[PDB]
Amino acid sequence: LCPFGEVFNATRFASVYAWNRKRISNCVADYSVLYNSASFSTFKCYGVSPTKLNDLCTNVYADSFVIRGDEVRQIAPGQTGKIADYNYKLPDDFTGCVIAWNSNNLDSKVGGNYNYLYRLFRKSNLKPFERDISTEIYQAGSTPCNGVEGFNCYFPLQSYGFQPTNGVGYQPYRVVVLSF
Amino acid sequence: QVQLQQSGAELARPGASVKLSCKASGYTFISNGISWVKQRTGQGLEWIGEIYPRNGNTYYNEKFKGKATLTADKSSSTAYMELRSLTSEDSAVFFCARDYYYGSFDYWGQGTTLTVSSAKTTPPSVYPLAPGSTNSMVTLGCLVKGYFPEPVTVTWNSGSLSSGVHTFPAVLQSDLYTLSSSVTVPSSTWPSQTVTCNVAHPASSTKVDKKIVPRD
Amino acid sequence: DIQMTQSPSSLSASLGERVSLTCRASREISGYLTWLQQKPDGTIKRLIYAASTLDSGVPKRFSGSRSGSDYSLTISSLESEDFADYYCLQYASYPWTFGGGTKLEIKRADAAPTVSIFPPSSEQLTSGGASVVCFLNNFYPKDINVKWKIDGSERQNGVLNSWTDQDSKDSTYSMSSTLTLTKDEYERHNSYTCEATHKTSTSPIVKSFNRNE
Repeated sequence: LCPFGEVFNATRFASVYAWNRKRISNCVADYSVLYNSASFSTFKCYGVSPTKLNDLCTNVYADSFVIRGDEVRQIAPGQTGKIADYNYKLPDDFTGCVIAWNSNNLDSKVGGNYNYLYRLFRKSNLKPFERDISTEIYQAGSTPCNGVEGFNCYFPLQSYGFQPTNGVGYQPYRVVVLSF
Repeated sequence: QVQLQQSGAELARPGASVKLSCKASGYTFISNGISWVKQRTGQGLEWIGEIYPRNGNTYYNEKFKGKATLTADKSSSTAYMELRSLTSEDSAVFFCARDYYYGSFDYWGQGTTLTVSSAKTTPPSVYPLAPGSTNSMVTLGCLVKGYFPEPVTVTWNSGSLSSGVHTFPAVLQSDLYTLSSSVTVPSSTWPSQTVTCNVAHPASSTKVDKKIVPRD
Repeated sequence: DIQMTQSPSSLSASLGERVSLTCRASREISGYLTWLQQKPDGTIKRLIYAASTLDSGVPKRFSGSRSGSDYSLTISSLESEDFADYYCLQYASYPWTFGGGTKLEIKRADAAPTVSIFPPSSEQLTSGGASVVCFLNNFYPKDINVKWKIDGSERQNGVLNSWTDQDSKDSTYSMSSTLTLTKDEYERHNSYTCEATHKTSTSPIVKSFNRNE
């Protein structure tokens, strides 16, 4: 029996820029129990059908992180935006499922939770399944930075602002991507 | 093609605020910083400040803190500079320019001339300047007094006289503009042949022709 | 803060002459220096960036160099289009700062002005105002002094002066000086005199008229 309970029920989720990966190998799992569960706001399967998930194969990958509700769209085969370009990219030939659920009750705090980070600046886009965790100051213009933070010399990581009374689009959503 | 298109020439009253625009097209607006530069007539260039449109971060020259406020609009790919509590000292040309990845400013807007004045549109008074009274050459003139705003165009004989003409830049006198123009021609041609200054003030739609007649 | 000290502020030169303009940075700028040219119409064009890199569409007579904290813009042989304003600009640190500029003008022989005095027109006198105009034309160099007198005594208040740019024909300067008085103030005096003092001579060029002539 697969340790999916460790992935979906972990108290702490990773920041999207430092997205967590957990490989699931010699075990059995009931993929249709998760699909019809009234716990997930999103369960989109690309390349495979969510009905025939049990009647299929290999090892599985479970990537997890937290993003804004209006960024759940970027976790798809051919998307653009700060998260899809600089944080987590799924290939066009992606075979797997993107799972998400509102975690406002868990990851928002009175006055704001700023512990969840995303990459805002980068000289280049990420390749599918690439994890970038470097912290190099970004030279936004012609003035050199010299490793010193200042105007147009920005740290690449920024904090999300998770407040409980935010609208659904600005609320935290826990994401689990299963790759096959 | 990369282009920065600034707002048209602007007139504002003292104490008032103005909002200048700098439209960027031919590249992705959030990629580069947009900076502003002030230049008073006959004076040097002054760095006002810069805005990075992607995050809205700004940096100002201490002399322009409070006076100017830079904002950006990702939706319309347009940069803005709001100038507050306007005084005659703020009358200058304002430029926007692009702070590229390397090489400092690569492209520049055309400029926006700002005039801070309480004056109303007034047509000039055109006076002839004839000698009171003889050399081989005679200097004649044209006094264009008390108009607003600038500019006026001055010609002599509909533009046919174009040698020995000096049109002076306007000076501010009693909150209105005044300038003069001189023309030097042979004495054998004046007053035998006619000499007339033609003055046009576009803003008040006035076109005046003053023939220089000798004094009595 | 980084102060860019640009010298000379003004420079007179001839065609084919070799000229160098300097910008001293008050602190280390590591070659992040731009040279700009402003033409008399106001158009700005970048000549050099990174202290020595020539921009595409800039002629080869232009070059940038650096000794220590002194950055130079050299024009190997001056052309007609080169008589313009030059500014340096540092971009090593925020706030970016400009040098004070260099006005490059055409050198020519000295010339005294042709002085002309004009009484107020009859038309102006009907309006209640009286301007007395004096032209000081085609002189070199630009430095000149004008003095007004009324019945032999200097009049320092009510005077406004205006200067032209270098003449396209002969490279001289001209200047207008205007004395504004009311029609009543004008009608109380007889002689009005404009005197010019210029390096070309120790004695002033004097022009006068008498009101009812």
